[PDB]
Amino acid sequence: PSNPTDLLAGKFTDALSGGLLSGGLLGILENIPLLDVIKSSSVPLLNNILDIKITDPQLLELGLVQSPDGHRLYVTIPLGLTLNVNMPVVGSLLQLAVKLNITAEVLAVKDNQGRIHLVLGDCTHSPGSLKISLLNGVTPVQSFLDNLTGILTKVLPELIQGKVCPLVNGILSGLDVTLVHNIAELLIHGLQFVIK
Ligand code: NA
Ligand code: NA
Ligand code: NA
Ligand code: NA
Ligand code: NA
Ligand code: NA
Ligand code: NA
Ligand code: NA
Ligand code: NA
Ligand code: NA
Ligand code: NA
Repeated sequence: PSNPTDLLAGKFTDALSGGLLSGGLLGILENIPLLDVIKSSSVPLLNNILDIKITDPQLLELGLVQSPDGHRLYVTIPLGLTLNVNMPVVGSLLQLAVKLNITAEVLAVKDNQGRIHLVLGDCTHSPGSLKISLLNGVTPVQSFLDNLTGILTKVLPELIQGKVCPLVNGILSGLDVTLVHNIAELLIHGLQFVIK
């Protein structure tokens, strides 16, 4: 397998992605109170929205890049989900496919007792990775309900990142101490291991 550090990236992305699902990521996404965050010239639109249900939450394969000085990792956490908008004037259940990436920077740091840990630094959604598309068959939608997509663009990334970033932090603190130690030693000495 040499060089065995080649495997660390995959192990890290496995443990993190596993941690996310073990920690209830999908249900957490499903239970965001989107229509209430949005409620509490839009009053018409908003008044014609019976409810919103979030279904088919998805975690995609994680991306990982190591910084050029070797001290930091950047994890790309790609998410998908479907918004089910009950809006009767529309004639049908309105479905929106959502995509969003969260970027989490991972750092190594030693504690007051000398123990080394992986910790979350910056954590925030990736500019321009939010995608909201109305599911209408093989024919795309143009200029229908742009206001709804606009409000969603304003609220949805922030809700999602406010749920996902704390979850990532907790997972980091609970990782396998052996994996933590090996990766953190690499990071703290600025040593490259993630293959681009
Ligand atoms: Na090896
Ligand atoms: Na690796
Ligand atoms: Na390597
Ligand atoms: Na894998
Ligand atoms: Na749901
Ligand atoms: Na599902
Ligand atoms: Na750098
Ligand atoms: Na309606
Ligand atoms: Na639809
Ligand atoms: Na951001
Ligand atoms: Na995207």
